Amino acid sequence: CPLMVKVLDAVRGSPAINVAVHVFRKAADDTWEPFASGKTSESGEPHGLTTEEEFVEGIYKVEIDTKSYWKALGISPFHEHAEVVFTANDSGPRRYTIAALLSPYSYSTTAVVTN
Amino acid sequence: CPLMVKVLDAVRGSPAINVAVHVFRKAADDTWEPFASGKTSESGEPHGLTTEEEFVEGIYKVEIDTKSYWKALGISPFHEHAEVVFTANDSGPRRYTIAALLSPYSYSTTAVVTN
Amino acid sequence: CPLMVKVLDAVRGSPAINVAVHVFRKAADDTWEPFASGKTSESGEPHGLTTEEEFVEGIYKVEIDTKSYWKALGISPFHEHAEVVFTANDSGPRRYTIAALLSPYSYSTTAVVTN
Amino acid sequence: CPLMVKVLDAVRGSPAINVAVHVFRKAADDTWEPFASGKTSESGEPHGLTTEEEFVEGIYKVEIDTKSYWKALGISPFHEHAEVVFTANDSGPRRYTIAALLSPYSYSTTAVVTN
Ligand SMILES: O=C(O)c1ccc2nc(-c3cc(Cl)cc(Cl)c3)oc2c1
Ligand SMILES: O=C(O)c1ccc2nc(-c3cc(Cl)cc(Cl)c3)oc2c1
Repeated sequence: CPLMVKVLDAVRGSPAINVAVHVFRKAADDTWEPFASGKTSESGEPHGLTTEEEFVEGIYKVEIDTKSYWKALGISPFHEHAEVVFTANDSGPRRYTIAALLSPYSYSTTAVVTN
Repeated sequence: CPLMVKVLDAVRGSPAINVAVHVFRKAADDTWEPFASGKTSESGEPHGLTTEEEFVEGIYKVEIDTKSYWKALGISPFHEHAEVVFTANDSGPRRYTIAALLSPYSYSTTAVVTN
Repeated sequence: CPLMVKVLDAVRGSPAINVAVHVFRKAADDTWEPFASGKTSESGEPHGLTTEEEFVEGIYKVEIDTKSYWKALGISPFHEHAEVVFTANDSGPRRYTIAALLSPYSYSTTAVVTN
Repeated sequence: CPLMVKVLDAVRGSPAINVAVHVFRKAADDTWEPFASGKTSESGEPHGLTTEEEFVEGIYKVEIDTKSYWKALGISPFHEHAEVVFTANDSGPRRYTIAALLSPYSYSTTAVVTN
């Protein structure tokens, strides 16, 4: 998978399961077009978001529906969602993992980009 | 100030200075309307974003221009910006401090809500 | 204050109040000597840890008692404490702000060094 | 592996490779006894730290030699190392992953505890 998303829960100390993940790509007219989506599994990942042929250079947005996740756990959250906006750049072979660590009033995100 | 933003640089160990901060508020037609903007000072904060009378209930987005910040420092970062989307003043007026900690391939955000 | 500590709670969206902070300084015999201690106030900071004259060059450890904090809130957390070990004043006197953001199964720490 | 350590680099956007990881267990006399150690691989993990028979309940310390890692990259770091101190508790089957995300002036750590 050229693009992987991993969601972790800082309160329970576990992968964040059943979280909706939406991916968008910026079109030529500067609007967000739905690209891929899924629900995280027991591993905190929504497996199989895209393919190497589809995941071309461009500007992408990964939206994680954190509010629904915290509401399901009964914890009052601050954010409506967590969004990660980045440019995908070909510079030799690349694999992107967008990882997010969630708390009710905070989130962290990092990118792990490997050859 | 009912809405404060503090931006920190995890590489240099300093406030992130001269960073552009843009705030939007969601309109009834579900579009994002410009609400306020500023530039961080030597303390990593843009002083005087809004007022008590203007900062009404709503869904707000704070966009911190991290890409321009890292580029000005000679680093090609991963993210286009650090975003923070939240509902404000839904249980009465509060003071919100949005803090962001920046690295070239990661960022964290947290909210401190007082009153 | 040459050494400031700010503790934030990522679950409640507030400063972490009544948290014990212990500071040690490494002695010539490679053992940790007690240096200062305090309790965070309503702003999440223990006011007046040390002075310019006492805060000499050395290797310091700031231990934040996160386990007692979470237990007092009814949470059984993962960590015993949040630690921060650093060399201070090696390139002349500086002001250090050690910030920690806490969750039951995670914590982050950052330093802001000024002067 | 009942105990796994994963180290990520927030500056390069990759696993932190060739990082020394030291694990200690608190003995009955309240001193830190070396338990296991290794160097992170290309995946950011020092594979095979312990076994299920050896990894009993107790207080453990995971020390990550961050300073040597940043010095090898030529970046001035703040911390002498990153330390994670926690209690291992049997409450049905458990597998512990200690993850750390590194920056020169900041580190984050989380625990992912699975059945
Ligand atoms: O020194 C102050 O006044 C001050 C204020 C707000 C602050 N927010 C942080 C913070 C944010 C994140 Cl997302 C992660 C971590 Cl470790 C720290 O540090 C602050 C310090
Ligand atoms: O054990 C694994 O496979 C695995 C993978 C990706 C991971 N990303 C993290 C992580 C992310 C953020 Cl944004 C902050 C922190 Cl403290 C940690 O931990 C991971 C563990």
